[PDB]
Amino acid sequence: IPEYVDWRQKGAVTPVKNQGSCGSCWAFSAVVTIEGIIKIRTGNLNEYSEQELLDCDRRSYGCNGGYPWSALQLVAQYGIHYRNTYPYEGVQRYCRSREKGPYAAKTDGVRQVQPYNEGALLYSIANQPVSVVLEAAGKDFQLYRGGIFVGPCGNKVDHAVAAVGYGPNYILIKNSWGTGWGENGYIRIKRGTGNSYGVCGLYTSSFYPVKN
Repeated sequence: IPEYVDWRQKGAVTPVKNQGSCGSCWAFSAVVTIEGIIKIRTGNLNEYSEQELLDCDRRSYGCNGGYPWSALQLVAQYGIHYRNTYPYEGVQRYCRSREKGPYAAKTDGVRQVQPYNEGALLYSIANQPVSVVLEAAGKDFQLYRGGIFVGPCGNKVDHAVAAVGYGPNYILIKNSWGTGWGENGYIRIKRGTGNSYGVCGLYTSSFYPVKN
């Protein structure tokens, strides 16, 4: 794999969104890995409804938390709608997935990269934008302005974001806290420290969709 990966360059990443006051990070995170994998296969960059996953993921907890994997599992068993077809409302309603017609897209499965392994994660990212989790409940992470983030950080992962690339000293991550946070909505956390958990527990639970 190259020394530099940035799925944006390849036009596989949609603008940075703001989840507002919802614990729907897991949703935003999953939706990103979907918009990218679809771009890689189709060649068309589309935005998909995170609201759909927010309302319909029964294994998650709507705006009170959730899991990117179960959300991706829901897109491999049914599919997902366009974002404009199921606009984000920063709140959890009832699943309105049958009031919008067929799914704009669908995947064929979900896989979990080997946890606690920087290489394995890096390998996956090199192939497609990957969903990952980290510890965000920290003044340091919270107030991040730019540059390679090193912490201080804990491995008490409580936030789901999307890894859309990497460099020799970091991993490019797309957050869902609006473009006002970090580097225009993005953050580059440092890699290659020897810590299994990875800075902020970034190597704890990584998933990605499988599309043919």
